Amino acid sequence: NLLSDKNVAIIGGGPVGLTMAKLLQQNGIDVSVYERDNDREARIFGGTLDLHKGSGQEAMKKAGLLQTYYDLALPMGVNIADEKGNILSTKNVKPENRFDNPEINRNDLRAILLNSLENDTVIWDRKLVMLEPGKKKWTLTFENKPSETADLVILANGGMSKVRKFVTDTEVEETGTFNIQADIHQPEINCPGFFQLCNGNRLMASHQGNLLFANPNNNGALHFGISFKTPDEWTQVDFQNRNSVVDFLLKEFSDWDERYKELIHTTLSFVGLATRIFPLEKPWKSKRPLPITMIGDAAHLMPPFAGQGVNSGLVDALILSDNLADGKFNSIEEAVKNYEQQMFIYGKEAQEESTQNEIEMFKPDFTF
Ligand SMILES: Cc1cc2nc3c(=O)[nH]c(=O)nc-3n(C[C@H](O)[C@H](O)[C@H](O)COP(=O)(O)OP(=O)(O)OC[C@H]3O[C@@H](n4cnc5c(N)ncnc54)[C@H](O)[C@@H]3O)c2cc1C
Ligand SMILES: CN(C)c1ccc(O)c2c1C[C@H]1C[C@H]3[C@H](N(C)C)C(O)=C(C(N)=O)C(=O)[C@@]3(O)C(O)=C1C2=O
Ligand SMILES: CN(C)c1ccc(O)c2c1C[C@H]1C[C@H]3[C@H](N(C)C)C(O)=C(C(N)=O)C(=O)[C@@]3(O)C(O)=C1C2=O
Repeated sequence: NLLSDKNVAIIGGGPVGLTMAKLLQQNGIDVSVYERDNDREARIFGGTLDLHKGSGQEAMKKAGLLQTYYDLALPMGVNIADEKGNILSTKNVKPENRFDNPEINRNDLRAILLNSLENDTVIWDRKLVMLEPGKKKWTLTFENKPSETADLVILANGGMSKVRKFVTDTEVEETGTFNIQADIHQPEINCPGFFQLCNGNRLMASHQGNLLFANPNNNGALHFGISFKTPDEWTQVDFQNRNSVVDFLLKEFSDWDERYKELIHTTLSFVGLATRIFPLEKPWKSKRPLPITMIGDAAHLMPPFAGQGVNSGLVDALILSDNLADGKFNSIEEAVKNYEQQMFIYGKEAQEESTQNEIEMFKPDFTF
């Protein structure tokens, strides 16, 4: 055990950081997770996640959590519709595929992971602001909270991580598309037409450079996403002002059936976010003052257009913890290096599929 008298600090308790903690902890490795969120009941904004066979489900299997993911997750059909609300295609989940990639709510998934860990593995209300290599141990600075030390830092703190410099100088880039996401509670009441259009399935529609995506049943809330090429004029919409978002969306969707509009009218608040990528373009720094690495979105943030986001992040966790558990390597540095080499290959494959899908979707005639 390379980590025998040592401790690991995982930065970020997202699905990836928590899975990592779990895989380490079951091999007797001393690990803490430092998480920005105030407490375990903070709501996680966003849609559902789905775990794939051969990747995310493998990580959950190794964690002893796969059945638990199954119990909480929900297989979903997919309806493809036009802007007029015609159903162009309906694909239901066949009994035999119910386990392929059922949708799970992000708080549900967090709860499964947190529960699997020993008490006080996760330290809440810990926003890592700075890292500093000492002689043997990293010193870790948390906003308005005591400092901590660790022999190995694993950054799992998401695609906007600000603390990556000791691993790489690569920066996040905007890919050119933009996403507006929102929730509607009691959608059966609040967007009845649209809710009926989804009819228990996820829904996707495409028209004139505007893509709309919806999951009508994220623990009872409807989550939708509207994606388009970032307008040249952008910024000119303020996401704190629902009126300017509504104005923009109604103009973009003026062509769409009234049920889609009702969706935009009824939404209380929208989150706007530019699609981004942390490109696995150049190798990471091969000289590092102490052992440090990155997994999940911190390592390979990619556009959310291929479902590869969480799954490749779960694989990282699986590959890194395997490496770190086995006296298969001479040093933590070697265990990390070997993990990073593998991740560059499947990571880069996932990024290319995300990028390619993103391009393919936003061309003049896209048809799902
Ligand atoms: C709009 C959108 C839709 C998406 N849809 C999908 C999808 O359908 N399927 C899919 O696979 N992927 C999707 N993705 C990506 C997916 O959500 C992430 O890949 C997934 O959550 C795994 O990421 P992670 O654990 O590596 O990082 P995150 O989920 O981002 O978690 C990072 C964690 O670190 C914490 N943190 C951040 N800063 C600090 C700090 N300084 N100190 C301590 N903690 C910190 C955060 O609070 C968070 O808990 C989507 C992304 C976006 C933006
Ligand atoms: C073959 N066996 C009778 C059946 C029949 C119908 C089923 O729907 C299922 C099984 C086996 C079990 C294996 C169990 C196992 N475990 C007891 C939790 C298990 O770990 C697996 C697995 N793939 O490792 C499952 O798929 C599993 O979670 C599962 O989803 C099953 C399952 O869905
Ligand atoms: C159609 N498109 C190419 C694909 C292909 C494979 C996929 O696995 C997926 C998509 C679309 C994207 C839509 C994105 C959307 N957005 C870009 C984040 C989105 O808002 C939703 C949603 N339900 O609200 C998704 O389903 C979504 O997260 C998702 O899970 C997708 C997804 O899983």
